Amino acid sequence: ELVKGVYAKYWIYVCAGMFIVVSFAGRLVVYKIVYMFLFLLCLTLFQVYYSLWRKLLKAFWWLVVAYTMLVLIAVSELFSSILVPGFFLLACILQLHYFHRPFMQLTDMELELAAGFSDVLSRVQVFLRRLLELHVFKLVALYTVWVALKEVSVMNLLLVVLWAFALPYPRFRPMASCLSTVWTCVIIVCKMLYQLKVVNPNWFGVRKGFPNLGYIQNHLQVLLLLVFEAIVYRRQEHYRRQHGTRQQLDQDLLGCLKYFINFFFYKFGLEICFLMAVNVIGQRMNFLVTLHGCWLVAILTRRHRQAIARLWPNYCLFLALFLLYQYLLCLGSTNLISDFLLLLCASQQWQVFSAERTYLDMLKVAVFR
Amino acid sequence: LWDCLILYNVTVIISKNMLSAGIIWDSVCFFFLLLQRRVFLSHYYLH
Amino acid sequence: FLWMLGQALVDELTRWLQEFTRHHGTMSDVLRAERYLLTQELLQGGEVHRGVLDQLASELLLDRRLRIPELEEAELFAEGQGRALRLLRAVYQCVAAHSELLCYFIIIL
Repeated sequence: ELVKGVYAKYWIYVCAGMFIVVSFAGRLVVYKIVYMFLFLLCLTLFQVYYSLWRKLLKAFWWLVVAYTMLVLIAVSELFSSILVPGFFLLACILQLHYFHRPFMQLTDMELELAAGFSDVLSRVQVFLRRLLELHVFKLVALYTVWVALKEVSVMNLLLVVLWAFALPYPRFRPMASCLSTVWTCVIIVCKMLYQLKVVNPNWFGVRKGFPNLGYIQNHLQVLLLLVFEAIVYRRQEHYRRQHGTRQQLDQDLLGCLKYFINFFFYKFGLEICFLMAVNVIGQRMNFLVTLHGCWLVAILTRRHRQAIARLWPNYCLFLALFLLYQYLLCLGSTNLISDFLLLLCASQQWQVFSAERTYLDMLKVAVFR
Repeated sequence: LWDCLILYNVTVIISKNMLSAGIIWDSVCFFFLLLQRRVFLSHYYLH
Repeated sequence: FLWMLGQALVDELTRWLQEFTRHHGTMSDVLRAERYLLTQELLQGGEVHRGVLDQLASELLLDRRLRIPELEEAELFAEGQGRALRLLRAVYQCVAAHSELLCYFIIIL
């Protein structure tokens, strides 16, 4: 019975759903944090150790003990309280009793042809998920959408001070992600008590958390996204712990395909960034994009790729600072997402420029004649 | 010559940014111009 | 079957188009066979001119070479797809031969 061990491991997500029903119930503030977001912060704990992914058991052990204490003290309504949190305490106390290991002390770091194809495809995708393709791009995409295009003003700490500097300099790309989890957890904690308590209308572009559901409805989406990325990362981190460059090119069509699927941005990235700057220019047409366009001219009059490479750290700096200014101009938008895309792309090309670089004949007939 | 055509395209887009019609087609041109400038190799195009 | 009939007719068409381009085709065998190529891959060309003009009166014979670097290198994939692809190949050869007539057609159209 594989499901026996699968369900002995299945307790983190099982608790998550019960903490989702603990959310929007009991205490609008306390309950949500203590249960859901402290389990989400314990997720962050093991991720921030960068070595103890799903191994931290000390704090995860006392998470249960904290929840038992709450139930013992307190949790229609007497009965409601009881039933409701017993329902989650039942599951929690069960981990403490037995099988705490499979999820916390076991998954550690220390049919036929069609089905065969299916599982291979699962793993190639996950390889790209453990690649920068997912580790970063998709995460920050959703972040920008749910910060700039969504609740602005105070979510700058979740974007323009984080990803606007983490994208160019990838040294702190994972640290930034962990800090992000922590900060949006903090943001939901704060908006939990809305803002309508004795309002007497300090200033940071106060939008005020007036709705309940709708207002709590996006920050949690990116919190979960961080978690999902971390899951697929640590999955293949332990799958690697335990468990053609120009040669395929001249082979055939499959060879050409393979080469480029693996090495697009490697070479095309610079031409890409140039065209991404044009995209920003067109989806804005303001005075702010004259700056982007002026930089475009500068790096295009540098011709030889070696000269563009020494103008690249300054270009990436400009882009990052511009995203920050754009927020501080919207606080103290869709254009912000466009400048993010340009930043993301050019940042990846800065991480290639001075790093990684330092029948099919009929197809070649077309492009090459 | 190709680089001067690239600069023409750039200036069209950059002057349309300072308006006071669209850059869509000029961006398609930019892509193609950049593509060909690039494919002027000293290897495959040398052939 | 209707499909099978169309296939045969496509091959009939290729033949007819080849008959039209015949003269130009043979003029492109005494010249363009040792001219246009674009198949050499990898880096650059070592023996630059020997790898083209000196490779492999209207209908010439064994004056230059035989078929040393594969005469049928081009005819590999060309005859490989004798259906579909070759129809369009024959079309191009016709309009390359009769480009003067193509111009005239366009201007009156």
